[PDB]
Amino acid sequence: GIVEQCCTSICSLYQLENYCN
Amino acid sequence: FVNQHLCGSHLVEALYLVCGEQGFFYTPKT
Repeated sequence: GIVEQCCTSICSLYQLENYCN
Repeated sequence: FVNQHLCGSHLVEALYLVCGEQGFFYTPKT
C-alpha cells in the first residue's frame, strides 16, 4: 500500500528507510 | 534527496537507489 501512501503523503526518509535496510 | 510524493515507478526506483540492491527483481522481455 506504499505507492498510494507516498503519492498522497510525502515520505520522509526516516520512514522510507524503514522499508529497506 | 528531494522529499516528494513519488508516484508509480519513481517510488520503487528511488527506494532501490537509496537501499542499494536486493530489492525489486523484475525486467520485461516483451
